[PDB]
Amino acid sequence: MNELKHAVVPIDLQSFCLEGTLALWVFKKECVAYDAGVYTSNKSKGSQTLRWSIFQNRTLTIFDVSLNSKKEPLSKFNVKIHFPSNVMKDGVAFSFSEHSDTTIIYAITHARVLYYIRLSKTWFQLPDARLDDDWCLCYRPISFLNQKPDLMAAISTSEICVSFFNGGLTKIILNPKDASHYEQHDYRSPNTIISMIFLSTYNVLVMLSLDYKLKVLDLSTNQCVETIELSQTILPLQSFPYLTSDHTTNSFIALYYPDNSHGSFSIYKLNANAHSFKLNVVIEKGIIPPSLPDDEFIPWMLSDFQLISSEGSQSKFLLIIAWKSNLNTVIQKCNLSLDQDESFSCVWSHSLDSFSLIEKTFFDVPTNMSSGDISEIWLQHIFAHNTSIESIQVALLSFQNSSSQVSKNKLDKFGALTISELKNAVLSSIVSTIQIEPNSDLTGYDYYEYKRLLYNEWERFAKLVAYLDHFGDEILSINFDPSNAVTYINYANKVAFIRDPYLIESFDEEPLIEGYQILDLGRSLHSCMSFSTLSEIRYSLRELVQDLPSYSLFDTLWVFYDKHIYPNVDPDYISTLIDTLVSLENPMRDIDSLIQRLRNHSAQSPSLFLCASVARVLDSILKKFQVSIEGFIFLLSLITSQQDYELQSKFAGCDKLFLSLLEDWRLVSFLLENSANTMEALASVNTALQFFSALNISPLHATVISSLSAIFIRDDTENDLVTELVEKLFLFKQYNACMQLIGWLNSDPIAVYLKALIYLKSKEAVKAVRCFKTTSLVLYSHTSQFAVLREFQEIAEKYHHQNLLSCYYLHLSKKLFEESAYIDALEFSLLADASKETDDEDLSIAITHETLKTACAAGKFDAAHVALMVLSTTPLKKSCLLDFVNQLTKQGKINQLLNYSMPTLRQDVDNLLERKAFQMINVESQPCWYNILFSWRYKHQNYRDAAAIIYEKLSRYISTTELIGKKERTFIIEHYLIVLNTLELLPKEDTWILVQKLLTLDAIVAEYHLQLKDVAVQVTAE
Amino acid sequence: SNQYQLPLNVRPYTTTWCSQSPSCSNLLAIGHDTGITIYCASEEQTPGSTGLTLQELFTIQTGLPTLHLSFSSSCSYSEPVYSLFLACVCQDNTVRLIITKNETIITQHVLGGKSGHHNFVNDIDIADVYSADNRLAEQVIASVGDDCTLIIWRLTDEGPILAGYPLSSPGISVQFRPSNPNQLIVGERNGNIRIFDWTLPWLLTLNTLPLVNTCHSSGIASSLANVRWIGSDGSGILAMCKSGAWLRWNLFGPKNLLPNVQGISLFPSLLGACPHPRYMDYFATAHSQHGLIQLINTYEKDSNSIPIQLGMPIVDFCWHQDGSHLAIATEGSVLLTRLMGFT
Repeated sequence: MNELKHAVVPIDLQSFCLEGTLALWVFKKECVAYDAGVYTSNKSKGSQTLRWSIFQNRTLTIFDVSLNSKKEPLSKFNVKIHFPSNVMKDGVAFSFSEHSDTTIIYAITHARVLYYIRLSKTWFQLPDARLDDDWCLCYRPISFLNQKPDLMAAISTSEICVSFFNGGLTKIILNPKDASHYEQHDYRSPNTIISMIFLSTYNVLVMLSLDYKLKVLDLSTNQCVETIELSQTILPLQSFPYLTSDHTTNSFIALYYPDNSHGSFSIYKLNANAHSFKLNVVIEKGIIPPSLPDDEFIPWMLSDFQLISSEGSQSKFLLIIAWKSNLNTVIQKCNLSLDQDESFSCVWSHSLDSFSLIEKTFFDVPTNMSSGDISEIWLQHIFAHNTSIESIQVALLSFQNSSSQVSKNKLDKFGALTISELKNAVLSSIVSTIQIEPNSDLTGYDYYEYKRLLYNEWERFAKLVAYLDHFGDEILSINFDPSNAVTYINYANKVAFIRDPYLIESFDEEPLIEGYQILDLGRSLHSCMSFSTLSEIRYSLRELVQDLPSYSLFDTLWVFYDKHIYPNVDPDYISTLIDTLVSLENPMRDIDSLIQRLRNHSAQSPSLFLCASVARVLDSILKKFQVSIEGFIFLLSLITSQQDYELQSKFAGCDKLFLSLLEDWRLVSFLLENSANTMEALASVNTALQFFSALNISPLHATVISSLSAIFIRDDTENDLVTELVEKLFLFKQYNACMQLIGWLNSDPIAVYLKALIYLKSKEAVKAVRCFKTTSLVLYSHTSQFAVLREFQEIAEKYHHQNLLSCYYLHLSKKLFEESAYIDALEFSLLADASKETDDEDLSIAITHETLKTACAAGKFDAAHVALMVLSTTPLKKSCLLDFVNQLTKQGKINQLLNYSMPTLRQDVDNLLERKAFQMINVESQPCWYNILFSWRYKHQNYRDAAAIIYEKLSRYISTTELIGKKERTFIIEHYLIVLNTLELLPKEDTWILVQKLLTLDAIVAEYHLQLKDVAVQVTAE
Repeated sequence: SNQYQLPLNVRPYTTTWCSQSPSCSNLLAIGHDTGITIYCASEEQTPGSTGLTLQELFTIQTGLPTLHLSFSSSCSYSEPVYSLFLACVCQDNTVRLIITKNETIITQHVLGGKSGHHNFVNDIDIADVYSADNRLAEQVIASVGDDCTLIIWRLTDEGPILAGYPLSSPGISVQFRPSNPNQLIVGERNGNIRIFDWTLPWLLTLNTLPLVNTCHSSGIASSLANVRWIGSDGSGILAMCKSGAWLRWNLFGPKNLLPNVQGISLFPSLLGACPHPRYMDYFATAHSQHGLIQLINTYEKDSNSIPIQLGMPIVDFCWHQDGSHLAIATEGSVLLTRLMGFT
């Protein structure tokens, strides 16, 4: 038989890709009964969207998992609809139909009521809490008290029928402020129907009754249009809870009867030929055989089946069937390819759901610091699993109880929500439970007890975890979607997907024709190694990413086997394989080819896309890490002993393809680490996504194909996908993880400048600067680099050319400004000013200016003053010196900065300091008095005129402000004296005040004397 | 405060007192772009405000930048002649031990290339180890880097012994345990904190990441800035995050289940904490970018004490052994400031 495989979706990663979660209204016991999903139901329609509903004890829930291409089929939120009572203890209660751009849902609570809810698609897309309508109307159409329902079946937005245990079928019509109703009205009732089904040509239903009659119904008449008699006596003896007895493709429909213990089942795909007089019925096919793995009294149970045919042409039909026994499940699909044959041509696919405990052994050794400590490793195990969710939460706040109850602690469970902190809470709870007993030697402690304590602690925890998913992981239904044409699947609280085996999987199962045995036997050889072994190997290869290209490439070959002798590796095993190797016909020419044989425009992509693809490709990448590591381990376990005979060149040799393979490993494991509008897709939280969005038959398969293919491709892309990745992604977020990620990524110009910008974003200037230094740019004006070349390119174009170097350094100067760190800018701006080999006017000018800024941001050493002077002497870019020197006196040292205004040329200083003067009277400051005295000094350098004028202006201002008299008067005294002295210093020449001289000064002397008299009066009053 | 200028073309990277050796505790080294400069601190008459002034003694030229700097116990004085031993990190990504008589480098050992760190070196420290007979048996230098490696470099009587150890993440600080050179502490960028016996798995690993009190979320990226021992027997461990979050654990009695105390600095601490040499409960931390320094008391005696605010960025700082003075290197100078309360 053919195999199938599953793709599990963690509800927490859903909650990741779903920002908000709104709820609308209308110990171990409580933990077990905490979650389940009494039933499961997923609908979708012809037009556009998709969502799943999840059931719960006293609760109802629903969220958006659609793979579409719209304006916003991506921004999503999870909806919790709380109910007075549970969604019935049975399979019933569920209907979903739309109308026009809205979702209409019908339900039934536990005892006796119906529910009608209408939710807007927009409401799903929006982050918004609010709704400004009557989203629902509860109603009671028929008396359910009298007749309890057993089957609900939708027909239209307005209307929906119901089936009762008694066997009658009512119909219901609701309308705003309105409801009108119709009928054809262990405990049993020989006209009850087991399971109703609906398909429309316009309005026709199909039924199977307790009488075991096939009743076909016309909605207009509300009477049974047709009846067929199916005669089996041992058939109704078998009664199933829930289960769908019938389903459907398009116009045609199928159903089947197990025939009890035989587990035969069937396919009776009826073709309904609707004639004008009356709709006609023609069933055309007998029975379909089963598979036989379910046995040992293990109860196979038909959970749900869905029939879908190829609308392309009647060549094949496919039926998807889901079985379950207990928590365990089996899934299979039967494909029938017929045209004329009354024969039965059916391919079958098989599936296995099982539990492999990776727990018990990995626990023992945490000795190496490749992945050190203890706890962190286990947490990383729980994250490596990545498929079980609230079970964890339960276990955590069950252990933190210390024999505490639930009813209050339960709310404390609901409360946490936020994931990042969860992990911290995990560890905090763990350390507070395990007492560390001292060694009693001398104030020392016994870590060897902390050893067992911790190991078996997290072991017991994760065992209760597996028990909350040996109680939770459960399947119930399957629902196909036309718009997507995909094999959907419903597990309890864990959505999933069905997929065909990939080559790596088929060859990881360990199940012109040669070479394959080497691969399988080899897989066994890899599986032979220990855990600490693979720890050493991963750390070593992690060391083989950047540093490795530095050594001589092909001598390290034997060295890796010299690293392989440390594990068990019995010489018996060795030689046993060696014997195989020598018997090989011609290994390389076959291997390289057959493995070489193993080897993208997007609309706005949703989120289930990215996360489901994340989990599945994580699976594919881990199994890949397996297969390649295998390949290598072998490659040097062979070419170890008999070195001269290896170099005889009788073998083709393999070093080159070896290198290629290591590139491959670097990428893949880079990804293995990485899992730990489209722009809004990037706007979602989970990691590794950005990649899938970067690389967008079912859509999923092809768009993952695009990714994995883009990984395989080596030299053709001429670029490392890692560098590409971090290049764009750095741009958005995750600035901190791309630290270890850039420390990991292979050294390249691209990689270099990124190392720079990132070590910059971390504000670890130094090393970023060393990165900046040890490289340059010839990559500029390529544009292939995204949204980062463009700056440097704009800058290069700003010089009308492409100057070799100085420009880069310039760009680096501005970038150094963006860091607010000004000193490194002093450095680079220098380098820019100097290395210019172009001799452009414009360029040299721009460079000298940025240098001016960087220097003025530093101030410091005196030269940055004659930089100013260069700029002042060159053209009329004096304004630079203005603001700049302003910033320098904003560092603020006049005794030095004025002496620096000394070597500056007195013309330029006259300009500059007059301007500064004007700015200082303008500023009205309190240390402006100082400013004024300093300008005065400067004037003493010059003609010594203006100073006095400015003194008068100042005086005017002090006065204008306020009048307290008192001290103010004496200040003014002092000012009079000042002016008097400046005048005595300037006897002959004459000065002029806009906005006179000696006379107005006799006047101010008069003011003086006045104030004197005033004072004396004050002293004779006292 | 008294301020002492560094030479005009000297850009400082690191500042450390020679507290490790009592014979030389008034020696201050500044690692810069062309070497390591030595200053002497003396009690002038001054005013007994700052009764301590700095005298620049000399400058050791190396020709390349010095980023980290540690004196060893081997330092000595003679009449006059200073016999120095310095561990430091250079621009070529090498780790070096330089042994001098004053400004003249009489001897130099260099650990680099592939035999050295394979990425940027983030920290270094040094301790002298003596035999049972009590001659100088070994000088031991520990260093950590971005190559996910911790390196123990032992210089012994029969010559050098080199050893490398793998880390789960880049090493950002390392320091031998006070009064017990057999033990040391290593810090990983990711929050892991290793206690290690190099004479020998390594004994113990704490972690600050999952412990953040979260009463106030310390943020998404709270990269570990610093971990240092406190006490003169190395009775304690203090860790500080870039975010300003700090935590203290003691090592004696009974069984232990959480860190003993925890808090948060008013500001981010790019350079990390510098614990007081005399008062365990106290440490200093800088807002290096705006040039403020907060003083923190572990048992909350502190109530936000910010004795130091400059109008300029702080490059580095360290306590003088006396516990009342602080030396601070800024981008163009070194200040000695005396807090009157600690006298």
